[PDB]
Formats: sequence, structure tokens, C-alpha cells
Amino acid sequence: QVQLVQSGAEVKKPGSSVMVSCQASGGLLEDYIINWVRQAPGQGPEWMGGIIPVLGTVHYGPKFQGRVTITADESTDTAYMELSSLRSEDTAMYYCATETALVVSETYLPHYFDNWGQGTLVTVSSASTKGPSVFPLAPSSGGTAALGCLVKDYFPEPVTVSWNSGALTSGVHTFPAVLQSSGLYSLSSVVTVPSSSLGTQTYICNVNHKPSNTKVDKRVEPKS
Amino acid sequence: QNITEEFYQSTCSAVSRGYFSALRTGWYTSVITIELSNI
Repeated sequence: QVQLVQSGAEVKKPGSSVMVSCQASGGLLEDYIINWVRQAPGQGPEWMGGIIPVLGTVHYGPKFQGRVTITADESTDTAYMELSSLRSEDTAMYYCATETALVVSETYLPHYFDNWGQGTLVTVSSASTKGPSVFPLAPSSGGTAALGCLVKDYFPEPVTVSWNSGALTSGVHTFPAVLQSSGLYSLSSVVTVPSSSLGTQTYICNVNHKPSNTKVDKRVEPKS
Repeated sequence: QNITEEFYQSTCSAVSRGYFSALRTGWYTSVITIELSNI
């Protein structure tokens, strides 16, 4: 029932340093073991480290010690992870995960992750932040038609999309982004719907690319 | 287990012969440990 809210996804330049925050709501940071796990595309998760404020102990994975700093701000119940000298290998989704530390003895260690943040996609690249353009995929003329909108030319991932402010979910298919030859990511979101509601129903795709501060609400309907 | 006893009427005493010895002549010391965690 405690939700872990991490900082937003962003693109950082190679060699620079990144800071990711992780906000706890509903409990104190001292009452948990706060862990940081990362997942590169096509790999399993890798544990980076964890801090136990009730004991005042910080632990770093051997690969990351000396370039990772994890702190616990008990004044705001926010945990942080700072990784310096960023390079291509670091492009991964970074997760903030907790283990409850209510009754702990000394030399207590992290063991598992029962409560997770949403994850923060850090992309290390030279390219600039760029917001996407959204274009309708209008339906036309059995008994079910399809429509959608196209989210094109953004950087970096991810882009989010919801139908009817999240109301329309049964039958939505939001495809994974594809990196085009020109560069930048592009993505499609289609949903099937009965052909009798093509004129009586409004279908809006709410596209958000938080890294670029882009909020777009695109209406889809046939033309004339 | 063959034990022979002799009683001497002259001195009103009795000797039970045939037993064997097992005398504690030394000490062996060992340290037994249990690993604890203090909460």
C-alpha cells in the first residue's frame, strides 16, 4: 500500500553524472531497506546497492562502488541514486525497490524486493530532446473497424499513450517503439471498436513524452 | 568380570582384587562456540 515514486526519465550526455530520486509515500525511509536495481534491454535485473537508514549503512555492488552514491533524505522520505561518468552501457531502466526493515539486528542485509518504484529510463546519448508528432489513423469501410494515432519522431524513450483518458483499454494495442533509420523513436497505438460507434463515440489518445514536456490529446474520427 | 575377595580375620579387613584402573591424570580443553546476532 506504499507507493514508490521515482524521478522522471531523461537523457544525459556521456561522461556526465545523473541523479535519480525515489519518493516514498505512506511510511518513513528509516523503516525500509531501499534498493536500486537496473535492467538493461534484453538482460535480467542487476542489483546496484542499498541503504539501511535505521542502521546507517550503505552497500554498493562491486561493479558500481566508487561511481555510485545512494543517500536517504529522512526529512522528505526521498531516496536517491547518483551514477557518475555515464556511458553507453548504462542505457537501462533503473528501478527503486524496497524491503521492509521494521525489526532489524545489526549487519542486516538486503534480501528481496517486495515494493518497487515505477522505474526510470535513463538514456545516455548525444542527441537532443525532441517531442513527437501525433497523426490520426482514420477508419473507413465485417462488424468491427479499427482506428488509432501515430506517435512519431521523439527522443529518448519512453512515450506514453492512453485512450479516452484511460477509459478504453479492452482491445488497445500499443506497439513497442521502433528506432527508424533516420534516428529518433516512433510508435503506433491502435484499438479495434464496433463499427456502429464510429459516429456516436469520441476516441482520444492521450500521448505523453515526459522527457520533452509534451502533452498531446489527439482526436480520431473519419474525415469528409 | 572375575573378582576375588579376601577377608582377614586377624585385622578385620577385606580386599577385593581384580579390578582395573582408569585414573584421570590430565585435562583436555575445548572451546565450543555459538554464533549470535544481536537485535
